Amino acid sequence: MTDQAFVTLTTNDAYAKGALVLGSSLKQHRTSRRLAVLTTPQVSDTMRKALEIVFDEVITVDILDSGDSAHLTLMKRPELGVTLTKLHCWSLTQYSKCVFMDADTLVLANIDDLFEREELSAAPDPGWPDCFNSGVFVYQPSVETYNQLLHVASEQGSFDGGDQGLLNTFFNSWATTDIRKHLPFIYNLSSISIYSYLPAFKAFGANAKVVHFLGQTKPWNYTYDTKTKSVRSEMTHPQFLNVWWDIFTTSVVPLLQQFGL
Amino acid sequence: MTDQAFVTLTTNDAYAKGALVLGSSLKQHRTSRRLAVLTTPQVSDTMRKALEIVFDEVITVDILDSGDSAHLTLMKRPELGVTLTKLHCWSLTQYSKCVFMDADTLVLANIDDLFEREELSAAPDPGWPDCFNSGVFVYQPSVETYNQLLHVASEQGSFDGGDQGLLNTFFNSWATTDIRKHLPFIYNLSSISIYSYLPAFKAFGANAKVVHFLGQTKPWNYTYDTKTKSVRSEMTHPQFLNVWWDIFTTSVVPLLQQFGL
Repeated sequence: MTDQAFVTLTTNDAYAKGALVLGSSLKQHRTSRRLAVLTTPQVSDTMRKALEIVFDEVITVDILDSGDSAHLTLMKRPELGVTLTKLHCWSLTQYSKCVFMDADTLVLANIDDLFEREELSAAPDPGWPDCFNSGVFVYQPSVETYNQLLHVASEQGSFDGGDQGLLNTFFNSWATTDIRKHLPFIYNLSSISIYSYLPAFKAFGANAKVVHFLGQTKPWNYTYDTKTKSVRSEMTHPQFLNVWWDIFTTSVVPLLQQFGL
Repeated sequence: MTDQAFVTLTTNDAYAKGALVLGSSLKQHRTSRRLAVLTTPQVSDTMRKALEIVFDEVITVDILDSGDSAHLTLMKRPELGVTLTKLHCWSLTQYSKCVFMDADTLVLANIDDLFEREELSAAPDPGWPDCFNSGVFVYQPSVETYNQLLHVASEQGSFDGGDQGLLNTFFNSWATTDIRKHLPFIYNLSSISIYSYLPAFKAFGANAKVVHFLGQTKPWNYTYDTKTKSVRSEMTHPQFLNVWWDIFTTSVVPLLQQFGL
């Protein structure tokens, strides 16, 4: 399906690493859909060039420019920069349906069956289960919806200062309507939950399809030993970090190196 | 409705305090249903007598006795004692539909509308959102269901060592079926979530109808100043603890005192 795609975002080089790993993981699990990534001018040329190889489409978004539709809203609420940039995922009208995934997520299995879902489908957020986690969600690109979201960001802002607060406010019937719009937790497994409720992780964690690396320390912030093939504890959670690093080590770094020549 | 009731449980005197506060809170918010409480022989006579005043019905359960239906299962899995005692809520066939509530919960508003729900309806558990939290749930008493649950406890036990693991295993279609069986999080608000996702609590916490005191330190473990009417920090969470203590101070203690004469 050329009209459907997975979409991610990177506003700097650190998250670009995440996006490259994410995109590679989707290729690894043979998705039949297109891969697109939103990028900002702050992403270095070498990183953008790597993204052009992994992703089918690289879209540049610069909300800092007066010409951008979200710029005016940005001036009003500057703390929503990342959010407003992410909302541009709805401007990708070349696609009929997409699955947005933050650059700090990792695909562990084919999840093309997510395209059978309707907007707005997302997994429950741990912490406050009646809000969905915005790390992974099925949506339909639309200039109308995009403009509607910008209007809410402008008028109300976000209750949590992030894109998750804004998205939950706009798509507020999620908790009480249509069980099909509740994506199983394994489609966006919070790396945090592998502690808050370990018994449940032990019981159902083996079915994880997507891992969402939350917390201050992102995957790229860890130290990885290529010999033992494991991150340094310097947790029941290393298993996922090691997958991320194996892909980074095996496919992403070799790729970034071919640019030196 | 004399055929419907709220049901709780207390296996000792500490939780009996919780049950008395819970029952009082339900009376405070004028429930039209009956109030029932499961008790064990370990609850002192004075506490049982207090329970007989607050609750419409006090049922004694002693799984330690060979005559109890759950005894055999208890010998097999002794760590499930509390769970097996709680399962006896399904033996209350004098009721057609009930809302079970753990003794460490607190009602903040009338929640009689829960009786419009079907078994098994429960709110999402923070931590692992695809499991429901067993602190509050709508069920239908039935010897058949009770026996079926005992069979699962005997054969598989509980993945989390508690009643929540067992209930989720038996009522396993909850996460993927019928959005109406997902009780809003405000019907069983985890006291923990008032930190894990404070922004969400600030945004929707004001609508809390039931608070579930989780964590090692229960409400009765805190020190309460009757003058300032607030617990001692010795948190955005005190508001709920103070309600609990106000009811305990105002209605429960005065009640327990009338037994000295």
